[PDB]
Amino acid sequence: AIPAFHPGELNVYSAPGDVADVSRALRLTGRRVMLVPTMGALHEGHLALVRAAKRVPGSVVVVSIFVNPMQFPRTPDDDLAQLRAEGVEIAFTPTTAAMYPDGLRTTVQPGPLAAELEGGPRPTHFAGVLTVVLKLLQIVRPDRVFFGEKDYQQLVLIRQLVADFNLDVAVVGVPTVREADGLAMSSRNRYLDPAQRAAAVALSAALTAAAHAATAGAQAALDAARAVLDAAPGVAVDYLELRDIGLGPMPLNGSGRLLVAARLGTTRLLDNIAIEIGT
Amino acid sequence: IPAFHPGELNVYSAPGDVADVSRALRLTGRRVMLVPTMGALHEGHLALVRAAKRVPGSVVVVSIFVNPMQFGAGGDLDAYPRTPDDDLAQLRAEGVEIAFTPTTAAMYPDGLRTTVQPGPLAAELEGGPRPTHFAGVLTVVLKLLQIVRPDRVFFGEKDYQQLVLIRQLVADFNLDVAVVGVPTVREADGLAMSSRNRYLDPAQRAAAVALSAALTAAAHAATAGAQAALDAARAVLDAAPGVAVDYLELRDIGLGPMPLNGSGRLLVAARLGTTRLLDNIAIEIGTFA
Ligand SMILES: COc1ccc2c(CC(=O)O)coc2c1
Ligand SMILES: COc1ccc2c(CC(=O)O)coc2c1
Repeated sequence: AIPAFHPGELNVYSAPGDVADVSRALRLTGRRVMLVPTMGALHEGHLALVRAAKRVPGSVVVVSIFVNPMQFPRTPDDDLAQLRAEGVEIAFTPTTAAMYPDGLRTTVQPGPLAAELEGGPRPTHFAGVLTVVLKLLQIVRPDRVFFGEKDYQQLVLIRQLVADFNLDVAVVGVPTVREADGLAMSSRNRYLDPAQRAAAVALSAALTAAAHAATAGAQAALDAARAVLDAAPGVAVDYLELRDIGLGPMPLNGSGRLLVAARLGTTRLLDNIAIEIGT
Repeated sequence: IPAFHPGELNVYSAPGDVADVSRALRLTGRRVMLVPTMGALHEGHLALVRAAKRVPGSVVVVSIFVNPMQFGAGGDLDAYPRTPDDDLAQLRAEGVEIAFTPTTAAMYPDGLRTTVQPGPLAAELEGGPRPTHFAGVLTVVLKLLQIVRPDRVFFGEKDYQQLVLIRQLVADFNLDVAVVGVPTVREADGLAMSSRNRYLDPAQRAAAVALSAALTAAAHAATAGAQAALDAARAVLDAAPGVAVDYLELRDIGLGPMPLNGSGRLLVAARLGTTRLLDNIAIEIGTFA
């Protein structure tokens, strides 16, 4: 006997079998299930994942909120009021024991991309993320799953998961939401003192400088970015990397993605941007 | 969807094709049964198929795919028996409606990239000296489950450690599938069926009944307790011609980090010349026996 679903309001479920039943049962009524997986502490970035999911005709929106200890802020009532306010019908808020009842056992092993870039400082981060995402996919069985482009390496790895395991979901990447000066929305931004928040602008400045310098080629794009980062105090750059769209080596011409990460005090920030060489 | 002819054997080599047909069928009410195999089909595989057929309103998908990922390098893979001619003839004769026979290229377009990493059970027993073996198995079973999306999937108990790890896969990744273990079909003398029985010469074939004999002996000796079960099994194996034991182990039914209570599984693995043979049996320690 299917758990109660109240159409047009915010239905919260902690039990994975519950949301699974509501989901299956809604699919059959003709709704398309959309999954927005989050760690909670929601900001405008998350509301844009939600918004893109609501505009699918016939959509019902599932937002998961789960702090995944496997890969690594806890505003629980706030988060729900924020989803209520977006017209979201399902929140899935499992516990750690419910997600891992047999503890840590079978896990996803990422390919070699997971040892690069963000995988430098956090070599197990992505195995934990893929493990949890695969689980949510199997619990919710969404037609579409939504991820920010902010975490670009993470999005590419997800697409690799989906491809490699023959998963039957569409992965939608949603452009980064940004503050008025260009800073990419992040849970972390709140830690920045004013000096830091000031210097932080350099990351988005540098990328967009590069995207525009790139009619003059790859080297000019990279040199422009480096100069802008070099103009910022207290910004310790961990990498600045132009890659192909899939994150393999950057081709000679054609589409690319430029990524950067840097520490400002104890806070690590990421940003990335589309790049077209000689275009 | 591509052509589907009911009541006939339909063969698909594209994952998209069987996936499309699977889903159309499931949408019409039928329940999808998956029997994953490596071909060289014998009577134990037919018990799987039969158990699948007795699930009502089912359609049976049998996959045949020699998965290169579960093979340790040098020669085992090339040495694997392949008889797609017999295999397909048996499936027709059983009334199986769908065979899925993928290419390596279709299953691994990017080579090894994302994979399944088994829990700690995968390094024990068969996985000890074959440390990548079960990662290979779990990865293709997950992919098959995702292509086919069946309601139930069927495995033999002969490869007991495999079935347990698969149950682990299914629970740990929250897969929407019921796993059915099917009891081991045996030759008239007790020899467990295996694609690899064909590698035993007449003398080796005769000696081989030692495995199932040791085990059914232990299973009866077990009212006298665990040392008695284990020494009965050992004594039978010791008296057999050219049976070299690699392990004989008594474990909990989940094989895992529990001690044995009164219900266990006794597992044996032994070499007969170059052929490696597995068998195992349910054990109840006495009072439960
Ligand atoms: C859409 O713009 C964004 C920006 C960030 C995020 C995040 C995580 C973060 O806080 O780092 C999830 O979705 C986002 C979407
Ligand atoms: C049901 O009995 C069996 C026995 C063995 C097997 C096998 C493996 C093998 O051929 O070695 C696959 O399915 C079986 C089913």
